[PDB]
Amino acid sequence: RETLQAYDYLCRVDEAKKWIEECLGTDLGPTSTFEQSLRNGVVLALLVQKFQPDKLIKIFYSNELQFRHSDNINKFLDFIHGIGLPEIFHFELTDIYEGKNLPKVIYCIHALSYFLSMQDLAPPLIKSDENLSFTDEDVSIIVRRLRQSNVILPNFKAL
Ligand SMILES: [Br-]
Ligand SMILES: [Br-]
Ligand SMILES: [Br-]
Ligand SMILES: [Br-]
Ligand SMILES: [Br-]
Ligand SMILES: [Br-]
Ligand SMILES: [Br-]
Ligand SMILES: [Br-]
Ligand SMILES: [Br-]
Ligand SMILES: [Br-]
Ligand SMILES: [Br-]
Repeated sequence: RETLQAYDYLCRVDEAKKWIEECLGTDLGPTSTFEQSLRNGVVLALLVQKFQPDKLIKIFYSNELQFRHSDNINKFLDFIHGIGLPEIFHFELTDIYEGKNLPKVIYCIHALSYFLSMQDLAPPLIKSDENLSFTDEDVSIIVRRLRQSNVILPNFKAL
């Protein structure tokens, strides 16, 4: 049951990654380290820029994850709120910056994809191939993370 839960969530992360890769037309590295790469808010802010082409979005760049990275995050939060994405799909700064609930970010990304794709404002998220696989090590890492984690995975299935 643990392995499967680990594998499924990795598929959810993979699907959100691919969707963003499609929107931005770029490669975003391994799925196993994708959640952590969003903590600086750059990718998410770049998403705002795409959907707000007439606005000049300010993005803080730095290898070191610091408080000013919050501004990058807030751009994305102001955006999903501005376009009317239901609040139940939103996440808080602490969930991503301090990384207390990264799965909620992935969840937010899926909901946004549907909100936009249903309106033909962006491409639709693509369900993971049935034979998509990850290394046993990557799966175990997620198993370990969920054991020490006291957060409940979001309801992707009800989307
Ligand atoms: Br499995
Ligand atoms: Br799932
Ligand atoms: Br773009
Ligand atoms: Br455009
Ligand atoms: Br801005
Ligand atoms: Br609402
Ligand atoms: Br919606
Ligand atoms: Br598009
Ligand atoms: Br851990
Ligand atoms: Br977690
Ligand atoms: Br699902």
